Amino acid sequence: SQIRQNYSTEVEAAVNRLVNLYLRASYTYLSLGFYFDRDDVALEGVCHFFRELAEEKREGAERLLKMQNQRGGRALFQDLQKPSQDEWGTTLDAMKAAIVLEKSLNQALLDLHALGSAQADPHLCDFLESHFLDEEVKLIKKMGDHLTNIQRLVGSQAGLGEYLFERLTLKH
Amino acid sequence: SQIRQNYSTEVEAAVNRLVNLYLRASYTYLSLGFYFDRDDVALEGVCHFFRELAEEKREGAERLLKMQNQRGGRALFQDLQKPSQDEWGTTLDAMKAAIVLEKSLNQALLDLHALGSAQADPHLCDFLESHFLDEEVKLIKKMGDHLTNIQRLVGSQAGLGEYLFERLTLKH
Amino acid sequence: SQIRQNYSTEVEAAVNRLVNLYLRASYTYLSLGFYFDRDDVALEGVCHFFRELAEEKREGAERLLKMQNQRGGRALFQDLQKPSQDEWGTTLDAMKAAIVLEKSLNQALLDLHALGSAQADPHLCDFLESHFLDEEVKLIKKMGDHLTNIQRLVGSQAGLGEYLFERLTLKH
Amino acid sequence: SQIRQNYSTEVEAAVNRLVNLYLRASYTYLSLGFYFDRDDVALEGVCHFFRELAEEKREGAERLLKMQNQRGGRALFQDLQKPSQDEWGTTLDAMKAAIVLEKSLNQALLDLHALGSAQADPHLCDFLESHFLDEEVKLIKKMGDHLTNIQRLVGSQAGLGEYLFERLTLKH
Ligand SMILES: [Pd+2]
Ligand SMILES: [Pd+2]
Ligand SMILES: [Pd+2]
Ligand SMILES: [Pd+2]
Ligand SMILES: [Pd+2]
Ligand SMILES: [Pd+2]
Ligand SMILES: [Pd+2]
Ligand SMILES: [Pd+2]
Ligand SMILES: [Pd+2]
Ligand SMILES: [Pd+2]
Ligand SMILES: [Pd+2]
Ligand SMILES: [Pd+2]
Ligand SMILES: [Pd+2]
Ligand SMILES: [Pd+2]
Ligand SMILES: [Pd+2]
Ligand SMILES: [Pd+2]
Ligand SMILES: [Pd+2]
Ligand SMILES: [Pd+2]
Ligand SMILES: [Pd+2]
Ligand SMILES: [Pd+2]
Ligand SMILES: [Pd+2]
Ligand SMILES: [Pd+2]
Ligand SMILES: [Pd+2]
Ligand SMILES: [Pd+2]
Ligand SMILES: [Pd+2]
Ligand SMILES: [Pd+2]
Ligand SMILES: [Pd+2]
Ligand SMILES: [Pd+2]
Ligand SMILES: [Pd+2]
Ligand SMILES: [Pd+2]
Ligand SMILES: [Pd+2]
Ligand SMILES: [Pd+2]
Ligand SMILES: [Pd+2]
Ligand SMILES: [Pd+2]
Repeated sequence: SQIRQNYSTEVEAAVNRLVNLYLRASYTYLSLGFYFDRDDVALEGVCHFFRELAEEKREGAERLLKMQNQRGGRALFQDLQKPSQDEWGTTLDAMKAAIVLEKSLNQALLDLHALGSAQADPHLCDFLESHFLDEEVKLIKKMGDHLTNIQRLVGSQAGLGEYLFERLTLKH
Repeated sequence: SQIRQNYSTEVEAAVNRLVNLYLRASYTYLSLGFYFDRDDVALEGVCHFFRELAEEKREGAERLLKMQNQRGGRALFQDLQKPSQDEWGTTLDAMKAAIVLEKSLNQALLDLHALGSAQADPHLCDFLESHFLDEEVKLIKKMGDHLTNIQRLVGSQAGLGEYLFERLTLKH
Repeated sequence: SQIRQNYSTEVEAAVNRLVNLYLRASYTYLSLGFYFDRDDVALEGVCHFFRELAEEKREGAERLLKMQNQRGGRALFQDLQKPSQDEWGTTLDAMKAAIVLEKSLNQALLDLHALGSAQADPHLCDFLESHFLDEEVKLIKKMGDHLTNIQRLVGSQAGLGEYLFERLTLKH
Repeated sequence: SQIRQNYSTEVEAAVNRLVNLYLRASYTYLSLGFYFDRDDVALEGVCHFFRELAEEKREGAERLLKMQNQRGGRALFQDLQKPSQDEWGTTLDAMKAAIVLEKSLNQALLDLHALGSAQADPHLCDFLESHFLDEEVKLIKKMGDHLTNIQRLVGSQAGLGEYLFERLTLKH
């Protein structure tokens, strides 16, 4: 009703879904974090790497909402799906689930930049690049590096490898 | 399987529900915060009072989970219901919805302390008192005080009252 | 004649017009500022909010010219139209005239980014995004917020509302 | 004979036994500490983690006695049973014996809070909660976490695992 200019309804709706994907990502990381803090799991380095993660993904969603408000859009919130798992297995399984997760957020950012361009919205561009696409590429680089390291501490000594990985790379 | 001692399954389950109630409260406050930041609402003092709120309720849920982990319990997460409203009306409506909200969290804390006592769990007691019941009583006091003030800037000059309330009590 | 590379004549000309639109905006804000400093208007908070404004819009035009020089373009200056009004009415009227003004600058920035893309000029992109489109979106957000507040101090007590708005939001 | 008020003889006696259980725990940890300092055992990280332990359990017993004096009770001391073992085996065996030990102290604290409530002694409550039950829950969490880690450095490489555990988690 007042400051909205060159901010289409389809972008608005896609921004709304992206906030939902970020908060769900936040929620996943929170679950991942408390899982590795369990007394029969107990890997503190892995718990805080995920905490953290949950914060980043939560700041992602906040940065989006505020942007949405800046353009005269309207935040609409939906239910947050619970994380896809209750137990997360080993640091390896967990780090796979995170990369799957960040890859899908990256894809959603790309699907939305492709919408920005097709909607003559050069400023969204721009906001997504300067603020999201970059972090996302670095992060996925960092997780891939971790995965490569866990995978090399592979076999036949799974317990020792996780212990050392968590002691020597994750802690903190 | 290891450190769990005098931590019943019913307490575990009730702790799980309480984390869910706290995160839903967090989510509500996030919605409330971005609502008052809209360009056709624009009350910054009210937006940050809610931000804040969302943090506190999120720290509440974290303090519970960590406790749950300390006792050898197991965090179980469920879907988070979206906030009960998409638009929150005036500062008055919003501050009513918050008190309704904090009252129901307080009741859930009480229902759980009544379970702690009936489950011979003197330590939960204790954790809930030293950490939750108190904040909750102060907070509800602070909101009631606000409500009494908004209600006195009542009629016939609604716009002026909200402006002054937000300038003189809420900002910041 | 020397460093110019991938800088079309149509972009040059549009950059020239945009500098003119920015300086005219500067001039408008200068008039707005001295108006509210008149002894029969006398609202100091509103005078310096506009001063300020005039500076920003003047830095906008300078940033454009220097860019134009960097690309080997040639600054061409035209007459500056006097502001559209000699008296600016109330803070409300004035804040409407400013938003109309900043909206039209934003549109001109967009018309020029659409030209940058259609002229295979990825660097202008880029310069406009990193430096102009963003400030413009924040600013229009800030003015819209003001307008919403003035409009809520609406009726029947116009004098009191402006006084309080200027005391409690604009000052300084 | 003077300040004693609402402090039953059965509580007095149970407090006396609890001091004895704490000092015996202190004594156990002292033995555990000097065992791992033996030249054919030689694990310094494990020796100081137990020293420490012995101090905490000794401060536990002191905090109880002083409380007992505050209420007008009378400290009665009994013989201290020697620790249940002369050699403590591996860090794993030792960390099992400690958890068994702290669990039984926790149970005794609970048996005594159940006595406090059944003796209309709201202040003991209270003293046990604010000062003992909590430390005990954290500590058992910390030991369980250790055990889970030792158990994962399990097989077939017992020597390496203890060395690394002691180097990377216990030291110091
Ligand atoms: Pd609007
Ligand atoms: Pd943790
Ligand atoms: Pd950490
Ligand atoms: Pd952690
Ligand atoms: Pd941490
Ligand atoms: Pd933006
Ligand atoms: Pd882009
Ligand atoms: Pd671009
Ligand atoms: Pd860290
Ligand atoms: Pd367990
Ligand atoms: Pd805000
Ligand atoms: Pd604030
Ligand atoms: Pd705010
Ligand atoms: Pd704020
Ligand atoms: Pd606890
Ligand atoms: Pd209690
Ligand atoms: Pd109590
Ligand atoms: Pd604040
Ligand atoms: Pd040249
Ligand atoms: Pd002035
Ligand atoms: Pd000023
Ligand atoms: Pd001024
Ligand atoms: Pd000034
Ligand atoms: Pd440039
Ligand atoms: Pd661009
Ligand atoms: Pd200023
Ligand atoms: Pd006495
Ligand atoms: Pd030693
Ligand atoms: Pd040590
Ligand atoms: Pd030592
Ligand atoms: Pd030492
Ligand atoms: Pd006492
Ligand atoms: Pd108690
Ligand atoms: Pd130490």
